[PDB]
Amino acid sequence: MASMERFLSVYDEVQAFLLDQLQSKYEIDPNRARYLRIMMDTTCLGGKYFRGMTVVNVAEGFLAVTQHDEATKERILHDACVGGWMIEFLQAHYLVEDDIMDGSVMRRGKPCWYRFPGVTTQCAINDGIILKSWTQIMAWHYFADRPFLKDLLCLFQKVDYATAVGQMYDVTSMCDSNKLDPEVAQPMTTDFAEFTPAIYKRIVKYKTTFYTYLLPLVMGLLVSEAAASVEMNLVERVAHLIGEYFQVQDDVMDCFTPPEQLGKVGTDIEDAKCSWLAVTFLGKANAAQVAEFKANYGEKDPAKVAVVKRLYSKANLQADFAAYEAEVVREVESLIEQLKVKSPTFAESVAVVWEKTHKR
Amino acid sequence: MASMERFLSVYDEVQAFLLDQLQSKYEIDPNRARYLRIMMDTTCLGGKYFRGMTVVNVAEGFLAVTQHDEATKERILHDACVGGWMIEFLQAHYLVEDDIMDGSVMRRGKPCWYRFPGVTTQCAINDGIILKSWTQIMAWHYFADRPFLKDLLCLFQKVDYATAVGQMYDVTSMCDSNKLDPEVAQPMTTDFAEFTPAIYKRIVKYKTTFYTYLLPLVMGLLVSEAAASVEMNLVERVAHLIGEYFQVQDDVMDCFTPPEQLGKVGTDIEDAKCSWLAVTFLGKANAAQVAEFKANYGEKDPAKVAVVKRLYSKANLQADFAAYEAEVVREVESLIEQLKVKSPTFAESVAVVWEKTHKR
Ligand SMILES: Fc1ccc(Cn2cnc3ccccc32)cc1
Ligand SMILES: Fc1ccc(Cn2cnc3ccccc32)cc1
Repeated sequence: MASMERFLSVYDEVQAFLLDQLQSKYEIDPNRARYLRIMMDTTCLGGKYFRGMTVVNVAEGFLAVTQHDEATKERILHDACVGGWMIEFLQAHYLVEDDIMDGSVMRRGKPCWYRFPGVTTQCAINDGIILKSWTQIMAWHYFADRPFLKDLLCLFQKVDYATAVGQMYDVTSMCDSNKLDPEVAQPMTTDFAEFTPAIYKRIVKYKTTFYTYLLPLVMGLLVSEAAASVEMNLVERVAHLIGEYFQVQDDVMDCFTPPEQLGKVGTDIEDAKCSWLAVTFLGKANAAQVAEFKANYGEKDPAKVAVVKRLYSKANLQADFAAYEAEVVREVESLIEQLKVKSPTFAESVAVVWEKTHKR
Repeated sequence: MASMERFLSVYDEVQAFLLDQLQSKYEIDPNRARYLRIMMDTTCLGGKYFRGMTVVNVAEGFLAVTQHDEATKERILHDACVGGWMIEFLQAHYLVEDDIMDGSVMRRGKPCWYRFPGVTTQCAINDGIILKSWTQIMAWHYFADRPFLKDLLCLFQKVDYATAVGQMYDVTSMCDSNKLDPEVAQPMTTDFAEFTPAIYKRIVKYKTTFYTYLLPLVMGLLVSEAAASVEMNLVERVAHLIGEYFQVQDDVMDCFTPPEQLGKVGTDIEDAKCSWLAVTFLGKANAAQVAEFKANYGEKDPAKVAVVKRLYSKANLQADFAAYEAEVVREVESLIEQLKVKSPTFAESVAVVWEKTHKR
């Protein structure tokens, strides 16, 4: 049975389970169940399922080299599909809440969930809470007697925490750290001293890489009972590296991918985000270029934004991007090789993860 | 050592632990650690600690009838303090996010967290997320090798889910259920057909009673290794009953307790909440009174609000309140008696919980 079809079948199964449990154990009525069904569909479906399919793909690789009864294969694949849905649902939680936080307008060519007429922020904040709570319900129900349950829950907790920390690093990245203060309204950085490669690396490591790459690879390992086929420090290193590369790409596209293809209007420049482009631009700018950057960055006025995009184009950031890409390719292929020492299988799953990321 | 002092000592301990772990394992800087320290203090401290102290009080009761080494007593008390902080922190999460959702202005005589100048909704939504994530960090660190860890985590998950469900019941309570629809902006009920005792009971059961009464009593039991001293159906029943009574009180005070004493300006009437007062009023109203209620409820205009408070005063809701109170006293004392069959100790802890609630 093909992995994607399996994964989608399991969505239906889990959806039905969560809603039936709301009726039998939490006194829900049919109309609020319907509202939550539509919310689940609208917030969890319509992407490529990269995260959750990685869990499946990792598990499928181990199945090919590991003796099991057919029923065990099925159990493992099912677990991998559940686990992948846990991660899809965690992402849905973060997309819902971050859209609200960031005043976002669209997502994937449709309005952000909080912007639907019958939702509003009042409901959407809670809908996002429920999204995450469903991840735990999934685990407790489907993995109740599994030997990996402890480890999976503990990992998932850490990933989720690291992610929330990353949001804090991301939305405060345009403020001077020494002036953070709940009591005082926060000014934008005027010096941009904290727009550095190391700082940017921290933002991106936490904001995305733990849930997007680390958690899908290690959850694959856990449902497979295959933690011993890897040196977990290598897995972490490669996860964080590939994920950085994924985010740099995302940053580039925010500025340069036409809205129709992007699925939304990018506003990094207006929001003064510590983006790859801004950090790299500042890494190579002369005095005049820095000064012009500072006079135009983080302003909604479209003329100011155009001045910033000109600076980017004129600074030939493409070249710095190719150089970065080249190093990352180098360092990923290296990490894969170190991973082949304990598991050619797991190494190959990483290689696929890298290909899907490096091309899109 | 006195229980409250112990409980407060443990706050300091846990605070230091969570922040030190952010520095050693999550790459936090000193200024963002400071921001999270102030957030934790401002969102978790300044209430009466009823929830978390109930865990302690339950545990202290078992210690008085149960042989242990002194070091075991201390371990149990510490666990109870941690567990009580888990519940305080869960409440802090819900207060932060519900203030944002509900457009609230003040809480405990101070501005809601999202309204602090250097916070804003962008940060506050995430701060609330972190608040809950800290509950799990507490558990995983302090209860790592505890025999109750599984059960505590599983219970805590259910409580938290039930609570999020309760928020959904509470904020949609003034909409006709058949017209819930993410696609369509939601009108206020014109008939108020769903302002019934059974519906109201559902809202309040989920919105408050699971985290405020159920979770503190059962967490006391769990840290005590004393689940067998109770018939958990009795515990649930008494929890849900006392908690309902707590919420009815809260509803009354929203309308009639002067803002300075309340700690905030009550706006249930303006927000069209399915409150005890509204349900009871409608339970006894004649045709003219219903019609006047419907012409004035759920409107911000202060004259309309005054018309609603007059209707309440003129309908002598005090009398219905005493009758309700009388029944609840009756049914609580009954449940306590059933609890004495397996544990006079646990029964007495319930009796204290009831006294603190019934008097404030
Ligand atoms: F998913 C994650 C994977 C690793 C880390 C970092 N880390 C390393 N050791 C740890 C012990 C306790 C807590 C965090 C820890 C964070 C999140
Ligand atoms: F804290 C709680 C305590 C009891 C219930 C209701 N309930 C009863 N049995 C259950 C099995 C699975 C899930 C929920 C369940 C909800 C929350």
